[PDB]
Amino acid sequence: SYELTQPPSVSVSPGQTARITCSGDALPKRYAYWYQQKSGQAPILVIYEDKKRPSGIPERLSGSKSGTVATLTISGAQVEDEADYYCYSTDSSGNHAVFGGGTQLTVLGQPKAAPSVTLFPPSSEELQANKATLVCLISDFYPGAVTVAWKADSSPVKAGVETTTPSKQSNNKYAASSYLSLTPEQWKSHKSYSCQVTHEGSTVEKTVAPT
Amino acid sequence: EVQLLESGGGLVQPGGSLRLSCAASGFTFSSYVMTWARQAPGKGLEWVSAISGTGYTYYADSVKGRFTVSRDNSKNTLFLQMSSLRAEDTAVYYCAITMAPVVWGQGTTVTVSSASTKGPSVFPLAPGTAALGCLVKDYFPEPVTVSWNSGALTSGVHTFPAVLQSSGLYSLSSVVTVPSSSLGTQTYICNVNHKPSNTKVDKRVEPK
Amino acid sequence: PLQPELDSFKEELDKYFKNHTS
Repeated sequence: SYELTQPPSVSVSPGQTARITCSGDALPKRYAYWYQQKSGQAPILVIYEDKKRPSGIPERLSGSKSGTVATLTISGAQVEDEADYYCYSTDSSGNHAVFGGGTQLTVLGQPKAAPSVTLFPPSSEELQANKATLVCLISDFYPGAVTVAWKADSSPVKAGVETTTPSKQSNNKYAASSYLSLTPEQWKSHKSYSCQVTHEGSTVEKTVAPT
Repeated sequence: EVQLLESGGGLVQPGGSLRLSCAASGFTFSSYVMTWARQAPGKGLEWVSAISGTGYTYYADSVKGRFTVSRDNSKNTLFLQMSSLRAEDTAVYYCAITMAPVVWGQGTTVTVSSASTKGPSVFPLAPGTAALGCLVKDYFPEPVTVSWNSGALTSGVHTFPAVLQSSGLYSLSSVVTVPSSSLGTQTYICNVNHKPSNTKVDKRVEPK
Repeated sequence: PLQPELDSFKEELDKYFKNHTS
């Protein structure tokens, strides 16, 4: 199958120019098209026919093509430009279209943002059903890497933890959640449980207790 | 106003069939190629199929012989008949205008799996500010919708991406930050909709 | 007979932008 090759990742300083390439053997005879997809959104067409800009797309975005390489250029980069960019074209036969693998654009220089952490104990309705879940919610942090540790009183919890991978929010920060499964008896028989979230060396701890 | 309204997605067992539909308005539908594309969870965009106004049809190699694209110009509707479905066909499916998608539908989710749908169990997460929430536990497949107070409460709402449990079921949580003074004066209800199981439940969240 | 190429419909995009916004 005909394929278009894009770098998986490009980074750019604020105010500088990002260049995202897309290579394919049929590009010298086939138009390139470019799409922007922000997290949790449908894609938007940003360039068509190598270089044409739909009305409303910023003038900072331009497209060009030379030989087997199409390039999307984003000048004066802003944090709002963070997104996945996909090129799109047709094969030598002209009977199939294809997207490139996508390029994630990172805008450098964004400040550290510490997570906001909320911990909930099991609900009475869940405990009545012989189950117990503790819910640790971690939001608005940057960069997108945290570690989560659970404690029973002060002792490390080694089983029952499921933690999501950080996901980019619409505001370019990250969110994650961690769930601790316990028996009702484990919940009742400890003085407290804590969720401890470490980010950029800083540890935040939230604690809940049976009541 | 150009509108593309998609329907027909859902959970289907491997080897099953599904018919996606895309009802168009706001443009002269018969004048344009219409395109299907898809995006698997966490993966890139993929071109699926295209059909010209007069009915010429084009297909990705990954779906040729299994999918049939069609259209009804008199009803401004585009179809994708999917057969011999495989796990790798799981994706959000988009319709779009012209051979280079210019205006995209909002998508319809197709899940190909042998596991039966499981509706969620919804648990209240009791509370200058305070946080309260709802735990939407043990459901399959994605996605699920959470609103608060029938959509009237949007400030302070954060609904988190789901965790995929080792059981193969999903769970997610939605939390709302509210003024702490409102805990005794205001009622908070989370509204959960899990479409594959036709689950629509409201759960009141009261201070403990 | 053979179908024309998918690319033979490319100019519809320009037509679209004649009549509609992005």
